[PDB]
Amino acid sequence: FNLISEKCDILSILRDHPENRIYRRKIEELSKRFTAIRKTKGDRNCFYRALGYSYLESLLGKSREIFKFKERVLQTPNDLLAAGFEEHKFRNFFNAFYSVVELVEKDGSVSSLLKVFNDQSASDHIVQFLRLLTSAFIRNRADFFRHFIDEEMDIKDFCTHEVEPMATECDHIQITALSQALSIALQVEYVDEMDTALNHHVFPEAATPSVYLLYKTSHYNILYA
Ligand SMILES: *CC(=O)NCc1ccc(Cl)s1
Repeated sequence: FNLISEKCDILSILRDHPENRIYRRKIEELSKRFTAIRKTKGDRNCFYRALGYSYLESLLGKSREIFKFKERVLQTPNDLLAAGFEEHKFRNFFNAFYSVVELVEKDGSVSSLLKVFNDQSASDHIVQFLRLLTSAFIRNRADFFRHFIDEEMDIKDFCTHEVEPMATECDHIQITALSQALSIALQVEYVDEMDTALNHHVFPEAATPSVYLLYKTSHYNILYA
């Protein structure tokens, strides 16, 4: 369990910020709304790894939602081709993502899914797939991202440098794009060391979340309500 941990009680993360007034206050408040947490390795891939695991976990045993998700995943090679990715270069990553979706369907256990996400090779193939899909989705909708995010940004250069490469960290744009690309509704909780309210953002704005993540000291950890 070196990439995604076993489930722990929410208050177990007090030991990560010992004798810290503001972190202690915010973690106590968080414990009033959430029961449990999984920690992820801080290797620069933890947003993609956390969202991929938490969303597939939320599908286990749900036969309609699995069918619909599989239907969407089968179309994603068209998104990649439209953005100029070549099939022989994305094949290995697509195949690994499709395989873990079939595992959710066929096997249906938390244990089996957690083993795939802690297998360095399978887990990193999954993350690289999610990164290419994020890049395709932004590139195919460049005017949308320029209109609503930043009219001055260079979309192609941003995708080449800050989305595609392993270990590149995320901002709002990558989170919005991957949420939209896979139709995942997610809520991010923010815990920083400023004397401010514990607060959250939902992607997209009006939705009921499938997935809750905690963003703290640059990691995304997985929360359970
Ligand atoms: C999400 C993720 O992998 N974060 C990487 C980190 C950078 C600084 C940290 Cl401390 S963790």
